[PDB]
Amino acid sequence: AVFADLDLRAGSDLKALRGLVETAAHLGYSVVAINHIVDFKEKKQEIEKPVAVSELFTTLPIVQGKSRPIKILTRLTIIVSDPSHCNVLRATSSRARLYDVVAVFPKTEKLFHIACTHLDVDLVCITVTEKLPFYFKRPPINVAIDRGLAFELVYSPAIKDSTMRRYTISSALNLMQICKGKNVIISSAAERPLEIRGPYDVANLGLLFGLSESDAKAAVSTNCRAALLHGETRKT
Amino acid sequence: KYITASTFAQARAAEISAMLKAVTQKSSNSLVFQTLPRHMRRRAMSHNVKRLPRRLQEIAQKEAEKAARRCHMNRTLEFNRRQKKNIWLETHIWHAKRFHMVKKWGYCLGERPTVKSHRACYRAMTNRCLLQDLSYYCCLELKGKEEEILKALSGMCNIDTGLTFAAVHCLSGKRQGSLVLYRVNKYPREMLGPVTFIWKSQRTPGDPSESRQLWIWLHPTLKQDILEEIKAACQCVGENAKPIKKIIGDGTRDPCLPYSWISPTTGIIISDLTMEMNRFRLIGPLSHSILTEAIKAASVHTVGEDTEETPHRWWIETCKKPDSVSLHCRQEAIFELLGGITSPAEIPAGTILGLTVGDPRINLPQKKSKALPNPEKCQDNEKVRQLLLEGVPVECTHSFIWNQDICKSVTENKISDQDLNRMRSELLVPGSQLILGPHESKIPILLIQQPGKVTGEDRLGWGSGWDVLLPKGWGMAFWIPFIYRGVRVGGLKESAVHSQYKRSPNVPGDFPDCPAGMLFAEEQAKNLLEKYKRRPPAKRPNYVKLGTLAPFCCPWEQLTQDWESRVQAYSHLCVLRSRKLLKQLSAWCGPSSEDSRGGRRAPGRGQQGLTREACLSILGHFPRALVWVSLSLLSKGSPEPHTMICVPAKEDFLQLHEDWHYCGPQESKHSDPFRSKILKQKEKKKREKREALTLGLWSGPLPRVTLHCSRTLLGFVTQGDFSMAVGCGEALGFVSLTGLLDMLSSQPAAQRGLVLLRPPASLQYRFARIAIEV
Amino acid sequence: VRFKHRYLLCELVSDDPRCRLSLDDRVLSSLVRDTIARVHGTFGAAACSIGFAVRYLNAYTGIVLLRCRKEFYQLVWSALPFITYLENKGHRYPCFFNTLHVGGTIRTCQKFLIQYNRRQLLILLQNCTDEGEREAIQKSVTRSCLL
Amino acid sequence: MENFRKVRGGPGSGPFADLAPGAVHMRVKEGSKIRNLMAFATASMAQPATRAIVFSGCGRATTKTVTCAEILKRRLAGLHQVTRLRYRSVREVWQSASLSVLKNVPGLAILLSKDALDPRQPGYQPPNP
Amino acid sequence: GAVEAELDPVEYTLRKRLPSRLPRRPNDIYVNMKTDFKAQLARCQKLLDGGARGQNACSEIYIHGLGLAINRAINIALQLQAGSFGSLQVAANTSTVELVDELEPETDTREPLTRIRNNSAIHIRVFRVTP
RNA sequence: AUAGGGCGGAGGGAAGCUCAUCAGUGGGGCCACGAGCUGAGUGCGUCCUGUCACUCCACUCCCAUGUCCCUUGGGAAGGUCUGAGA
RNA sequence: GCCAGCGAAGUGAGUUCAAUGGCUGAGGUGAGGUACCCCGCAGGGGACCUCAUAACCCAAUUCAGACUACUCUCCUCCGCCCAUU
Repeated sequence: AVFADLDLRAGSDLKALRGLVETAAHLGYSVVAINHIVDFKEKKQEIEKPVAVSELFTTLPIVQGKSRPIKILTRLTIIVSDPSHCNVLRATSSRARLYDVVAVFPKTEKLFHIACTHLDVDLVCITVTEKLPFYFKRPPINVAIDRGLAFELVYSPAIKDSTMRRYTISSALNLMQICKGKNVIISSAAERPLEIRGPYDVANLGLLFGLSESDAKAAVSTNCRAALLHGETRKT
Repeated sequence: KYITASTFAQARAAEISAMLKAVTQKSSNSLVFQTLPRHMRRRAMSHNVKRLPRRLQEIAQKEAEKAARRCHMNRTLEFNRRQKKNIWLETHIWHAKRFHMVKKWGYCLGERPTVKSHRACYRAMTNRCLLQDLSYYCCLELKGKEEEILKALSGMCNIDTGLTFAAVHCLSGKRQGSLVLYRVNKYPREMLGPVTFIWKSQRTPGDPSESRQLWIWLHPTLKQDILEEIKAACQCVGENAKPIKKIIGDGTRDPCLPYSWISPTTGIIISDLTMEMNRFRLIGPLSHSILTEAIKAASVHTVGEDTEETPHRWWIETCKKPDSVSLHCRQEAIFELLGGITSPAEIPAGTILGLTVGDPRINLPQKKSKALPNPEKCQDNEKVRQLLLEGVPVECTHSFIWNQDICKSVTENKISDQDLNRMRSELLVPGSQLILGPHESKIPILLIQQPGKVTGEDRLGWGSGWDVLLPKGWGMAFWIPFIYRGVRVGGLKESAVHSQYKRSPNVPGDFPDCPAGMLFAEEQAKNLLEKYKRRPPAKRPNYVKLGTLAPFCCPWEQLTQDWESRVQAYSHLCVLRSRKLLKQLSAWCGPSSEDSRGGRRAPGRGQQGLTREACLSILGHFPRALVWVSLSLLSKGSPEPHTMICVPAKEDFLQLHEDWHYCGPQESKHSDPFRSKILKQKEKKKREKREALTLGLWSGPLPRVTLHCSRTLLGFVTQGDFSMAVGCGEALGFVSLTGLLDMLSSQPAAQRGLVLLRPPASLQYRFARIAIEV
Repeated sequence: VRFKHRYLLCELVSDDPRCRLSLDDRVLSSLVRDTIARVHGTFGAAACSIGFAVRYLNAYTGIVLLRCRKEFYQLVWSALPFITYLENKGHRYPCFFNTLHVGGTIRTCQKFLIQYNRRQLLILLQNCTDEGEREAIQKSVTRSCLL
Repeated sequence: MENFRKVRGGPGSGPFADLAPGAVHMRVKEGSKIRNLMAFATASMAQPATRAIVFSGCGRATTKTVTCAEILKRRLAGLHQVTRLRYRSVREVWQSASLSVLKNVPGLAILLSKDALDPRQPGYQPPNP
Repeated sequence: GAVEAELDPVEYTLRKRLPSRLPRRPNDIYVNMKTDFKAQLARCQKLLDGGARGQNACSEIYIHGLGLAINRAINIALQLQAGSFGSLQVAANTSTVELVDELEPETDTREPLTRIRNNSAIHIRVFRVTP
C-alpha cells in the first residue's frame, strides 16, 4: 500500500529544491524524484553527478503519515522532436547506466510508434501546451499497455495561465478514450516552492480528468508503483 | 516568537477538540433521560417515574412541570396448571422475563437475550465473568456392590479406546471424568453418548463394603436412550405451596417415574433423578472471584455452642462430631485460598471440592453490577503451589448433598424469598449486613470446574467453567446474588458458542449417532424447510444450479456408502473417537512442512514415516467411518452452517504457489432438467381443481454422490461461524477417513491440509487448513 | 426528515505567515463560492451553496471545515486544488490541502484532528531543538493529561 | 556467515569501570555455556569481588540471558538489577556471490548489583525481591 | 508410560488477576506467538494514541510475555521508540513464572505425574516522559 | 365447460435478491509458553578447568507501525400505543 | 386503592451538528429470441443475446405483539365481462 509516489521537475537553486521536498514530506509523499530537462538545443549530457541529493540533503526526510524516510530517486525527461535525436538515447544506454526510470517526450506520431515498440523507455511524457498538434492512434497504445509502458500527464494549470487550463483537460480526454486506464500516472511539475497538491487531492484530480470512479486513486498509488518495479530490471 | 506562538494554538487545538467530544457525550442534546448508559435505558420513564434512580428523579420532577384492567387471580395456581405441559424450572420467572423462549425437544429454555449481547457474551467470557442455567442435564444414581456396578458397565465404555473410569484409581476420590458411553459389549459402533462421570468413595473405610454412588450426567435426548439401556444392561427387572418438582414427574409418581427399583441378584439400585437438583455452569476468569467473594462458608463455631431450638439438627449432629468441625475449617481455608488463585485455567482436570455454605443473600449488595478486582496482597506462595501440583483435596471433598433424607430436609422448610426481603426494610440497615443468626440456611453445595480445549493446542484453557451443584429448593435465591456483581448471562445460543470456539461438537444432535442425531437433524430439517417455503422465488438462490442437497444435512446414509464403493470396488455410522489412532491422524494433516526430515521441527520427539499399506489396513479394520475435523481459513472467507468441503485439484496448488492472496476458482453451473416437471405440476394442479418437489427437493440422491460437482466434495460443516478467538473464519464439521487418506496419499510433499470449501449459497471455492487437534 | 452531510478538512501550508492572520468567515465564504464559479459554472456554484456553510476555523492554526451534501461533495472536493491568489491588501499565495474526507460524523472528524495534532508536535521536538519551546511542549502535554 | 557487530551500558558503565566487574557474555546460541557461565557465576559469589555482574545478549540470546541471571538470583539473591534495552547493529554476509545486509536486532543487558545503587533510581526502577 | 503413548496437555501459566483492573487506568498488552508481527505493533500504536477514546485516557502502557514471547516482546518495544519518536523511557523487570504440566495416558494402572517447571518473563514498562 | 385475455377485492404469524473483484465508511475481532530454567549435539579445552566456537538444530525472511478478518441502513426501521429488561 | 431500583467503559449496524441500503462484472427468478450443441417421440435440455428486479420508507437503548403505509413478486380463495366448445 505504498501511496503518493509522484515526480517533480525542479532545479533552480538548493533553497527552492529543499522547500519542495519539505512540502512533499508534509503532505503524503514517500517517493519524490527529480526530473532533468534534456533537449536538442544545448545537447548536454550531465548523468554522473547531476544533483547528488544524498550528499546535500540533511539525511532526515520525515513524513507525518506512515513516518518513514523518503526514497528519493533520479529520473530523466528527454524532449525529442527529430528522429536523429532519438538515436542518442540508444547510445547512452550502455555508456552511463544511471537514471533508473527513463521518460521520453515524443512529438511525431511516426516517432511515437517506435517509442511504444522499439525505444526502450519506462514512461512517456504527454504534455500539450499552446496548440501542440499531436493526435493519438489506437495500435501504438495497445502495444504499450501489453509491454508495461506508462504515460505521463504533467499539469500546472492553476497559477501561471488560464489559457493553459483548457489544453491540459482537452488533450487528456483524447487519451482517455483510447488508453482505457491500464497504466496512467498524473505527476506535476513545480518551479515555484508551492506548486504541489495533497496526497488525497490527486484522487479527485484524476476524477476531474475523468478516467475512473475508483481506479483514479490507483493512478497515483498502483500505476506509480509499477514505474520502479519495471525500471529496476532495466537497470540491472 | 512565531514558533512559540504557534505552540499555544496547537495546544488549544488539542484541548478544545477534546472538550468538544467529551462534554457532548455527557450532554446528549442537553437531555437528562439520554445521559444514562444504554444498558440502563427503560422506555417507561414517562408513565411511572419510579423506574428511574433516586438522584436522577429529582431533575425529572422539575421536568414533569415542563413535560387494561387489574388482575386478581392466584398466579401460583396458574403456573401450577402451566407446569403440566412443560418442565418449568425454578428460574423460569427470571429467564422468560428477559429472554426469547423457544420450545424444543424438552421444555422451553432461554436461547437469545432481548438486548443485543452477541459480542458481549464473548467479552464476558475471556476477560469478565459469566454464568448459565443448565438444569436439563439429568443424573442417574446407581447404588450397589462394587463388584457389580463395574461388570455390567465394562462393555459400555470401551477401555482400550477412550478415557476409562473403572480402575483408573485417580478419578476416584480426587476429580471427575468425561467419556462417551456405548451399547452392550457386542461392539456395534452404532449408539454413543457423552457423559461427564463422577466417582466418590468414603476414605476412612477404604474397602469395597460400604455404599458406593455414581451419577450419569446426560442430555434429555439420551434420557430415553440411556435409562432404557441401563435398565436393559444390568438386570431385566391451606397455604400456597410451590411445586418445586415436576407435574409430569408427580403425575407419573405413582405408576412409573421416578424409576427407583432394585435388582435381586446384582443389588444394583437404579435411581432415576431427572429433576431432583439444579446445576449452574459458571464460566470465566472473574467467575472464580465472584464464586469466592459472594459465597461464604457456614460458620460451624457460632451455631453449635448453645443454640438448640429448631431443626436443621442434621448439621447439629455433624457439628457434634469433632472430626467434621476441623474438616470444615480445611474446606474454608482452600476456599479462601481460591481468592489467591487468579484464574480457573490452571487447576488440573475437573476437580471436585464440596463444602457447607451459609446462603449468600445475607450480604446482598445494594449496587448493581458491583465488580471488584483483586486485592493487592499476594502472599501465601507455598499454599498455592500445594494445590497446583498435587491437587488432592480428598478430605476436603465431602459431597454431603448425596444423602436422601438430608436433602429432603433442605427443601422441607419451604422458606419464603420475599419475607426475607422485608427483613432489610424492617431492620432498616443503612450500609451494614446484619442478619440475626440463631438458625440459618446452613446447607452445602458442590463445586466442580471444567477445562476447555484440552485436546486442541491453540488456546489451552479457553472455556474455564465452574459448576455449582445444589438442591432443588435453592433456585433463584442463589441466582440473584451473582447478578448484582457484574454477570451478563447468556442462553442456548451462548451455550452453542461455548463448544464451536472450543472445537468440540455440540451434545444435543450435531454429532451423528443412531438414536439421537437422526432425530435432531430431522428437527433441524423441519425448521429451514419451513423457512425455505416461506420465502417466495426470485429472492433466494436456487440449489440445483449451484451445488447439491443443502442445507439439509442427511446424505450420509449414502455418502459413507459411496466412499467405500469408490475404493473397495477397484455396521454403519461409525465415529472414530479413539485417541490412540487420532494421534496418528494428527501427524499426517497437522504438520505440513519440510525442512530436513519432519514437519515444523527436525527432532520431533515422535515417529515420522511414510507407509501407505498401514493406512489401508485402518480402512479395512474400521469400515464406514466418520471423523470430525477442525479447519482454519487463511484469508477472505466466512463459513456458514451446512457448507461443503471439496477436494482440490492439481491446478489449485499451482496457482496459490504462483500468487499469494489468491482467491479460489469459481464453480461451473450445472444443468437442471427438473424444471420441465414444474410446469407439468402447476398446470395439472389447476386442472384437477376447476409429492411436493418444487425448487431443490427430489428423491433421487444416488448418482449425485458419486460425481456431481466440479471439485469432489467429501465433508460438511456443522458449526459454521467466524471466530472471535483466532480472528478469522473457523469452521467445524465432519469428514470420512477414505476422503482424507485419498487426499493424504496424493500429497507427501508440501502443504497438505490446504483443502477448498464451497458454501451452498455461493459458487466460490475458499481454501482452509485442515488440522486435527487431538 | 433529515439530510446526510459530508465534512471535509483543509490545511493552509505556506510561508509568509501574515496570510494566516488574514482569515475570516466572510472572506472564506466569498473565496470558496467564487472559485467554484471560476472552475465550474453556475450549476455547481448554487448546487454547492444550499448546504455550504462554515463551522470551524482557526486562523492561528489553519484548519478549515466546510459543509457539503451527499449528492454534491465531488464538486467542492475537486475545486480545492484550483484555489490560488487570495487577494487582499498585501501579496498572498496560499493553497489548501486536504487531510481526510469525513462522511458526516463530526465526533470522529475531531478525533482525526487530535491524532494529526499529536503527530505534529512529536516531530517538532528534535527538528526545532529550542529550550524555550520545549518547555512550551511540556505545557501542552501536562494540560492534555488534565483533560 | 561473517558478522560485523558494533557497540552502541554506554553512559552507565562509568562508575562500573572503577570497580572492574565480571562480564558475562552470551553471543547467539550455545547450550553447554549455561553450565559454564553459571559455574563462574556461583564462583563469583565465593571469589573476592565487588557486587557487580554484567550480562549481555541479543538476537535469540536475549531470552537466554534472562534465564541465566534468574538462576543466579536463586543463589545470590540480588536486590537490584538494571535491564537496559538498546539497538544493536548486526551486519552479516552470507553467500547465495557475497551479499551484505544490515540487521537491527534488539539487545538486553542485566546489571546485578547490591551496594552501588543507593544514590541511584530516580526512574531506573530495579526490582527488589 | 511417558515413552510409548501418553497425552500431554499444558494447563496454564498464571499471569495475575490484574488484567481485569489493568485495562482501566493503564493499558496492558499480552504479546502472543504465531499470530502476526505487523498486527501487534499496530495494536501498540493505536492503544498509545487513544485519548478519551481507548479506555479512559492514554497515560502509559507496558507489555508482558513468556520465554518464547520475550524474543518478540522486546522487538515491539524498541521499534516503538523510532516509531513514536518521543521521549519514552523503557524499564524492564524480570521474574519467575511457575508452569505446572500434567501428563496422563488412558490406562487404568497409571497416575498423572505432575512435573514442575519455571519460565522467564519480563515487564517492559514504557513511560510518557515529557521531553 | 375453456381459472384463455383484461381488471378488482379479501386473506397469510407471507417475504422484500444473492455472489465475485475493488473502493468508501462506523466499528468489532486479531490467543502471555519452543516439554530450551542447570536444552541437545559437534570439534577443541578437558576427563574437575570453557569472559570456547558453530547449527533461525525449534526458519519467526523483510527499509518490520496492520496490501489482515468480519459486519455496516427494515418488513414495516415509520408512526404511535400496550407489555418486559426493578 | 396503594408500596420496590442501579453515574460507570464498549448493541452479530450502533450514529449522536445525527455513520451505513455504493459501482462494475457474472448469476438467480420473471418475459422474449436463436443460422448454436447434445439426447432422438413431433419433443426436451444446454449454450448465447436483449430487458424487468420495485414501491412504501428510514436505525437513535433493545426485544415480543397489535395497528397502519406497499408490489419487482409467490401461495390460497373468488367475482365481473369478453371470446371459444
